Amino acid sequence: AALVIDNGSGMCKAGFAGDDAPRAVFPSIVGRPRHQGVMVGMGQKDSYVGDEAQSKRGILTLKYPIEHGIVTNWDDMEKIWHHTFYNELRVAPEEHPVLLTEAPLNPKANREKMTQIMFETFNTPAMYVAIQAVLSLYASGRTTGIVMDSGDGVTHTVPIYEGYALPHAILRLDLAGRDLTDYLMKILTERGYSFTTTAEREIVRDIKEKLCYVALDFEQEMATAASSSSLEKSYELPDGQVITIGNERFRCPEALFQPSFLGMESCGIHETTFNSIMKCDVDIRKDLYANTVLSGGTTMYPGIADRMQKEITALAPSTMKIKIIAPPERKYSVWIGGSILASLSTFQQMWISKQEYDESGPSIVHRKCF
Amino acid sequence: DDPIGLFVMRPQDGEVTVGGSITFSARVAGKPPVVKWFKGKWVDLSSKVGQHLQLHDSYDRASKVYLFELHITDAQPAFTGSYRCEVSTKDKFDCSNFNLTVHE
Amino acid sequence: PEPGKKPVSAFSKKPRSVEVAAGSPAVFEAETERAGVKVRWQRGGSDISASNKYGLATEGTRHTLTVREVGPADQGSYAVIAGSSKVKFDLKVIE
Repeated sequence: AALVIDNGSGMCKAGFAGDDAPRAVFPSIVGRPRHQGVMVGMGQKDSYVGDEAQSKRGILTLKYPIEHGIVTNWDDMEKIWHHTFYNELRVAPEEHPVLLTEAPLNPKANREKMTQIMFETFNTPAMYVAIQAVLSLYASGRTTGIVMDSGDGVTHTVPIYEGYALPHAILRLDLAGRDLTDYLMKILTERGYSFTTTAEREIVRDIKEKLCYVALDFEQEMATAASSSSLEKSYELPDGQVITIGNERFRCPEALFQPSFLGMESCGIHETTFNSIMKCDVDIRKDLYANTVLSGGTTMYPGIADRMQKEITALAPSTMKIKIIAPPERKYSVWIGGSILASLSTFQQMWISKQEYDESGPSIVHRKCF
Repeated sequence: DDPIGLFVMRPQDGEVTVGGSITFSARVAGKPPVVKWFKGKWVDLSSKVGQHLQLHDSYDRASKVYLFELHITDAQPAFTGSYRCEVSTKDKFDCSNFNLTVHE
Repeated sequence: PEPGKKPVSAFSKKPRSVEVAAGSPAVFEAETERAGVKVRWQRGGSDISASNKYGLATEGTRHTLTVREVGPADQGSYAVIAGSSKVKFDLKVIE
């Protein structure tokens, strides 16, 4: 077998190769006691990791080990990894190779240190760092195309032709589901409800995942939001307090489409996909438009594909028909690509060995893989 | 004898109790010189900075000597080993070897 | 001659040889003498674990190995190691 772990903002996915559903899903958070406690009988427990933190969320000051795909504190990550291998997985790192998934144009230190911790702190014969765009492609079952990867962390585009790569053509987009959550909390304040706490930050995210849906057109529903009958729903908090929202919930997903609300110069996801295609040669452009693949945490809401199809078809040349495939459970699709990738026999030869790391150094990651 | 680097004083071997703190230092004689700390020949301590290991640098004007300190706190078995201190100067390069031991 | 007594064993009950037809499911039941220990499984060529092409079920101090991939090339020897103690069994394949 093999072990596949998804790391990089908000959640940590732990599981076993050979399964299309991981054993352990929990947030990547570490909780410390903000308030000193003067009592007798407590073990004090000055360190909480995982879902336990979620229950004791008010007293604990949550800290995210990973920010923007970059880990601020290395030992917090070690506790998370320890927690995944030993508690939910109930497996030994020694038994199998471990696969980690990483986004394109990510800084060198994250690849070098992450491998370094895996080689030194968790002794394993070999490990490999994979890229989300290539794994999604294998899941798709196509050897040629352009992959749009938007999920936890940073949205990226990576076109490929017959297995040959085009580094110049690869584009990084600063949009993510987590970013939308920050947008959402920011939008709530104007209505008179304010959330400035990490603990309650998740609660708005929970709201966004099921309450929010994608409108056929943003402008027409917002216009019709002046008199909201069915546009407003009541959500129940752990607190027991009641929150009612309207046009506010559908304008959250919109920000990916219209970054101007976020306050950034960079164009939305449909314009960026177009930009990536323009960089590529005209001959290979024709199958790039029909092979667009959507995957990630923020791609969950229905109708995203329908809006993208019309926007891409309108902006793009009419020379070729535009087809976008967005199957359900796309949130865990990246993880799924990793579990299948580890499964292949050929792949096992390709893993970066402990012996190789010590003999040459961290700089060989680029050398071994593109 | 041996060639002269800028370490006026080479780091010394240290002994530390469990959960304690230990300080190692090196002096450089007179822009400011760059100091690197290593675990073994090829492992850099600066990339291992966290709760367990801290780095600090100080300057004394009167002696034109720079004090470089390695701070280790709440020491664990995994940190037992050989550490190498390297100081680079505008015209010369030099290094020293010292060991960190933690028991219990 | 052979030694008088074996080294401390970690298996309470030794997995015993079973026979299965090609494509027929196969289950091997092995029990350890101590709970809290992980038991690795190995085939006459490569290691066996809970992954596609294989299935491992564990509960408490009971380990079950299920192979659905077993066929004519699966004839040989199966080895299972629970901590300090190693024990093996023979899998027979019927044509």
